[PDB]
Amino acid sequence: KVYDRCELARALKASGMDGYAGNSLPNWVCLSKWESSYNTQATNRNTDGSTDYGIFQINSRYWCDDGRTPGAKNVCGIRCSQLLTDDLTVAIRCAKRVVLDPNGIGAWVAWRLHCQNQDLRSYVAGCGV
Ligand SMILES: CC(=O)N[C@H]1[C@H](O[C@H]2C[C@@H](C(=O)NCCS(=O)(=O)O)N[C@@H]2CO)O[C@H](CO)[C@@H](OS(=O)(=O)O)[C@@H]1O
Repeated sequence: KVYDRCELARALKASGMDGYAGNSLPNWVCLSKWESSYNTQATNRNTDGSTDYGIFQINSRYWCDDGRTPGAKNVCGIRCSQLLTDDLTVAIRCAKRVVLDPNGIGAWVAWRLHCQNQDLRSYVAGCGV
């Protein structure tokens, strides 16, 4: 599904992402925007054999199993295909596990590049959340 920015802002706020491990909502909307353009079916293969999956572009080397990644760990305990559904439940549960690591939200390249140190007001503007 391709989410509308406010539509996504409301689903994330409903699922407890606002303030999760100290990451305010706008951080989460900004990274989804730059990482997948809000598309849950986004896939991106990497030079190394892994693939990025979903709205948060979660990587198959460490978090999910796609059956074709060399030395994969599957920390979230899921098939990567579950990260591609219109229903964000599993993606959110795994994004939540990813930010508990020491690198926090800096695990996301697109957050580091387009959101870190920015004015993210605009990503939740007009959502009434
Ligand atoms: C969310 C998540 O899975 N984050 C992980 C991040 O995943 C990236 C790769 C990038 C990708 O686009 N890489 C480009 C490489 S290539 O295409 O040039 O091959 N798109 C994904 C999201 O930003 O990869 C790591 C290792 O570099 C991990 O850090 S870590 O140190 O925990 O493991 C983080 O776990």
